[PDB]
Amino acid sequence: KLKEVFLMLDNNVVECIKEITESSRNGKLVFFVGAGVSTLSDYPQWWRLVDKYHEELYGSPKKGNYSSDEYLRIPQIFYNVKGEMAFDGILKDFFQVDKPTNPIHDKILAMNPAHVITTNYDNLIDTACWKRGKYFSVISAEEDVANATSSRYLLKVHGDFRKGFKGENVVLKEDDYLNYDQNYPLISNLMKTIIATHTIVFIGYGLGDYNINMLLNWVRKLQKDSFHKPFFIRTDPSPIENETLIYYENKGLRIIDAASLIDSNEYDYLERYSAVMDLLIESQENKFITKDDEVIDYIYGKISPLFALQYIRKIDLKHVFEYDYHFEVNGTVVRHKNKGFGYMERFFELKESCDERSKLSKKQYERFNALFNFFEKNGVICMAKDAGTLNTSIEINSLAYHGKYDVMKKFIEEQSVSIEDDYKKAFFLACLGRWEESYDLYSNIILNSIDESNGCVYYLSQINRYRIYQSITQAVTQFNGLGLLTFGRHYKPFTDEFLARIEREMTNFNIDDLFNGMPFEFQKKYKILEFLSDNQFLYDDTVKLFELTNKVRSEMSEGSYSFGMSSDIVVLLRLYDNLRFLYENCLWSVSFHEFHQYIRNSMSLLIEKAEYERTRDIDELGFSFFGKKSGFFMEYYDFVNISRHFKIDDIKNLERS
Amino acid sequence: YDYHFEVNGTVVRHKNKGFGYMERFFELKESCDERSKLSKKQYERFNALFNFFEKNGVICMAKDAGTLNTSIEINSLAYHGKYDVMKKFIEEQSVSIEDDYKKAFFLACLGRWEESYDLYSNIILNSIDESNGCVYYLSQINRYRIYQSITQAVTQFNGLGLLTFGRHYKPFTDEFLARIEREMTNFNIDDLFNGMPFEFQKKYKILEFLSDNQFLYDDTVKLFELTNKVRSEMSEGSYSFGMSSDIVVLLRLYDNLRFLYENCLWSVSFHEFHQYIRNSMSLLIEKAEYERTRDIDELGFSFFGKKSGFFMEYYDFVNISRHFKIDDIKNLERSCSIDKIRFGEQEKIEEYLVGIAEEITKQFSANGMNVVFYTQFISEAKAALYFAKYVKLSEEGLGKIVKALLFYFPERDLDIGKRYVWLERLTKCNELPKSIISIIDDFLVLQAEKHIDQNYSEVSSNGLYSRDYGALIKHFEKNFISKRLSEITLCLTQDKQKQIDFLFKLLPLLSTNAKSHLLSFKSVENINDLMNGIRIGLIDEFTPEHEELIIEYLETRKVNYIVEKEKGIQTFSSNDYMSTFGIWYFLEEINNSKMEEFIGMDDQYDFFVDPENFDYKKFIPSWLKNYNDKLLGKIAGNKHMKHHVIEVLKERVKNSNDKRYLEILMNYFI
Amino acid sequence: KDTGATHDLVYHSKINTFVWDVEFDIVLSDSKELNKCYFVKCFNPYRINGKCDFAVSSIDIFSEGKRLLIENEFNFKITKAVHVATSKDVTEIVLHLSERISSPFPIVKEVVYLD
Repeated sequence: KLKEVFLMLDNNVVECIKEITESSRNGKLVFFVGAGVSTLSDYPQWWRLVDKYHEELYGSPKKGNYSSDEYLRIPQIFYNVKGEMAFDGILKDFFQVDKPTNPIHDKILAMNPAHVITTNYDNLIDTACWKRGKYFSVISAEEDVANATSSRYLLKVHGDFRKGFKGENVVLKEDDYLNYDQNYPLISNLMKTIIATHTIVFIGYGLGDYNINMLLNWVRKLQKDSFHKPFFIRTDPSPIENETLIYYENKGLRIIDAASLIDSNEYDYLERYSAVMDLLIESQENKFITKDDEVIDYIYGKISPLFALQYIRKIDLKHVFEYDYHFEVNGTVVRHKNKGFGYMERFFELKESCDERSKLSKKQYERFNALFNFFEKNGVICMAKDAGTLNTSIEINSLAYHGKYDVMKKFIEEQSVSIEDDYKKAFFLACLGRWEESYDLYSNIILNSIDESNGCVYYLSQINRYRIYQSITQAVTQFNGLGLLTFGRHYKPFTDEFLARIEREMTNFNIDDLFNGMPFEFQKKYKILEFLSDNQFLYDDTVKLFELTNKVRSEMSEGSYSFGMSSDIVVLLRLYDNLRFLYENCLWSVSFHEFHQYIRNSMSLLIEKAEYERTRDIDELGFSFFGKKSGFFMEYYDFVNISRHFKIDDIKNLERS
Repeated sequence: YDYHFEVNGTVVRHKNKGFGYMERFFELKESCDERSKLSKKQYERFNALFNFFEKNGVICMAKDAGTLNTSIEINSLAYHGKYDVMKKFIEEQSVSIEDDYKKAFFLACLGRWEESYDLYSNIILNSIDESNGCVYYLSQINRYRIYQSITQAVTQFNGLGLLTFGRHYKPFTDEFLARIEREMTNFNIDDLFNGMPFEFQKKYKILEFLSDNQFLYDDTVKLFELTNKVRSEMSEGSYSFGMSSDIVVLLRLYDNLRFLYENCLWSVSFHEFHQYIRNSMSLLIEKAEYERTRDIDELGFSFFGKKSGFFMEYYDFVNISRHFKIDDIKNLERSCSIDKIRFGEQEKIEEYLVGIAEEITKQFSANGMNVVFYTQFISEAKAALYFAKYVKLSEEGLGKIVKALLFYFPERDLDIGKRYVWLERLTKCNELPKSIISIIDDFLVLQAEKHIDQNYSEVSSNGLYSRDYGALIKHFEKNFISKRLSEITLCLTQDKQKQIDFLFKLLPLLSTNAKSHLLSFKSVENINDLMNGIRIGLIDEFTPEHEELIIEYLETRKVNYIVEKEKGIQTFSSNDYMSTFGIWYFLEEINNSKMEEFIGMDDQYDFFVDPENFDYKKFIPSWLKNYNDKLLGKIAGNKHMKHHVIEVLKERVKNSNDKRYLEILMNYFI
Repeated sequence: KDTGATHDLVYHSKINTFVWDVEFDIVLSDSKELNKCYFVKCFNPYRINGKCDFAVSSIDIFSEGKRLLIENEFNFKITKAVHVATSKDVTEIVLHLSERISSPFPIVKEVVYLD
């Protein structure tokens, strides 16, 4: 059945489910629950009470049929002529009962709503939230809006019975309905604002209800096409007629009819409630990749924001795709924790064959070209099973890595034309002997990046300027205390006025909250930049190096010599990925002491293993022609890495061993 | 960030622009009259704060510091492995929700995970109403963690458990594994803190990190300080105030450990914590070794010659036992001189080891057995008994440990050979007394009785069998006779061939009549029988007739060798019988002289029979890689061959740079 | 010479042996036949022994998946070797390496270092 339901969903139903699930993911979803859901669990319907009142008011029992106004009028007449304590007596007699929850409540909670809005006065959803473990602030009276313990609400618009079974806590007659806007100003305001700034799904109401139509009249006078159309989940025995469908859709609604989706009997209400509640919504929380163009579109939606950066570490890609795959330092992709369509396998298959690419539609071949260029520049090749002869290369284009001071002087002298140039220039000044000129330029870039952008240069400028401030302050500590002896003179590199201003500005800054204050779109588009504000960026690489060290050293103690590829090629590949990423993205982390300690321990292990394998060409080779050839030799990049990150004692330690 | 609180227990100012409330508090603590000045309610609050700070171990200001001491102490039945006291506590009737919290932790630690999940759910139901936000939050976290552990355990058992266990085990039913999956659908730990009341988010921000995917990244990245090399040449002790990195790292580890165990948090059981403990301990021990070596070099060998830069104690012992594997311990041993590192507080360690022994006995003597509990009780037990070689034990405790090791440790995790290795390690620091000899004798008797059945056959992973227990017994007691095994022999009959062999392997332990009767059941008629007997059957002396077989074989091979010279063809060879005879002569076991005539066929034979005339250009250095300690000592003693071996060893160590040749050179020949 | 099956070969120098995952068929003394056998070597320099025992390492022979016990003089003549990849380059490689190395049992499946 369920497969058939997913298959019979028209384009509109699929789009509606897409939007609902995406909004649930973003944390902006809300449910408007009616009375049908509360009748699924047995609970005295209002009409029943309307009968009793009638039987009490006129001696006769119920006759014929009741109109819409009679429901709100007969209780009113009974209140008027008999009194208040009889109304309350009947209310208490009928409503003081305990009833169990039902699966629909559990499913609704499983959807992870942000708030909840309901027109029921029973506490079924309260017990549901109390069992599921969710915490909501219950609002059922005017005094509860001001003193709210949390930031998420369970909003009973018409009241409840948490302060007694009197008729003043609820809204159940015509007088209460007429004077609503005057007795409930704050609750009405709160409901309206929540509707304005959230995605709303109706459940268990049924069109033609007083509340749905009252709110459709507000949306016509209180809106200028500046709102998002609510959704509706209709559960009626027979399918909705087309005329009513168009009339209500034109009137600000998006209907989803469960009767059309699946077939059932007249009185199988729970069946149709479940067939559309969550049996379709949660199960459809996965993607919908089934075509050769949706693959490109999805991968583009994920990779496009990273065109702002120059390079991406391969390990970090594991976070971009949410653990759907493994990306290896040698350039191979390996499936992991993905149960849906394999879109990386499809992408590489399309890469190999030209005809499959020709099958792509217009405006989608250029997105493939962009993704292909990105993956080629970053060094991603293919899936692991189809691996060829993987090669190793090094190329860092940073002018600062190569120590070309005069060219950076010239570059800083020249005029800039974009904020990218100023970003690079601020990196340079700092790499030259200027903390005062780079600080000012970072603050200036932070000023001028107000214009529409990704928010990437802004965030990275903030991080870099905080780091430069830290560097300035530590020098002063060793300038007016140790510098007085190092040179024999009180070197005053920065004025007291400057050091005072920078301290006043950087007094409230907390790098711990810099990413949490960013717009939510940036946080869901650049979550790999979050690790650039702490010691979490070098955690996976140090845990790996601490392990490969214990492994290589145990083999050198045993006296074993393998004839395959080195066991420390991963140490070399990770080291050069970290260097390219930090220097090509102009980050001041390249100056930190923990990064210098990481590069020193990685380079020491490689040279020690190279000495062990040089002398083995006499033990194995000397006893038998059979032997090996692969090795490690110094080149430009290795010389400059040792010269910038090792102390003379560190070099002497390796020269004795 | 108004102050720095340092692991030492001293506090300092930090970016505080205002009144020194902390300095004033310490001043009030110092003087009683100033406290008398305060009001009454504030006096009660001062008492409460005094208790709190003393319990957490905050002493005084840094300038007002002194020779502050430090000692670790963890109050937890779970840290010390008091399984019976924990079970008794579980069985009682609760009085609070805090008791339920502790009890659900104890349930998690004993492998009963459905009870833990249910009790956490009940606590969650009650605590939201009881307005215990802290317990509510921590119970949510702990229940999610238990769910994760259950989920991974099910996959592990259904993937590989059925093979190693030999039978598919089902710790959790299908109804439970369906219900929990239904309850924990789309649940996200990431929004748990943000969804709490804002008073909670203000008072208990320090608990936010308990809801992250990974913590302990700054702790790991701070381990790079123990790997510095410049410090030995020139070190400032810049860490804190005159404290080396060692102390800071160790006290940080103790804080982490105490916080996680004393607050009953189930993250102590995950892979990240275990890895962090391993990395910290390994790097600390390595640094101590490095310092000792450099000190010995710079100053006299007499200066720190056997000095131990690392002093171990009870908490270090339990930490290594609980968090290391056997391969990790083997690396820390070949890396450094653990035999040079001394252990302290040996009575508490003995208590811990006897506790391990009795829990093993209860676990496997009784028919009932918990699966997840066994798998989380088998690694630590093995590590503790392996690392029990460096401690000194009393006789009764040694006997309990040895009985548990030999009789109740499952064969699936310790076979015959690994049992022998474990046992033999314990005699290095405690000379074998009579009681353990009797226990080993009982074990041998039981294993002999197992062999009445035909199908039985011992299985070992390193070629060690009962013969080795027999040899070990006799190593410390030259004169020993097993009366039970002797009477086993005296009741023996011909058709019991398997027992014939088994008891042949144990000949020295039998009595005179026993061995006479046994040797009546086998005889030697040819050279192949002779070698089979010497290998298995323990032929001690070469009877005059036995040497005649050797010469007859040698003359036959001489004739075949002449015919081979005629052939000029030799297909292949498998084992040399001649070289063994040559060595036996060189060791003075064969006393005949005829075989000297049969010379010039095989190089090794000549090398071992006539060293003086041997053409040493035919020596193959790799021969030296097969000989054992006794043979190498003998070779070193002899004069005709000492200097040639010196030369070849010196030529190999120069060119190849091989360490086995270097050790052979430096241990025997010089 | 070049093959994908030589990426698992390891050389152990303490005992001058090759460790490789292969299976052997062996005709012994030209009269006995055995299939799917292999060897396991243990390095043990301090073993409680007598004057008959003067070796540092002990070898165990396995036939099929079951321990083998042979009392007859163990003449050994390789006839076929197989790798997990099943390639036949191993059959030629084995003879070459065995000829090069002088130690008995040049290629084994596992090495156990007991000290």
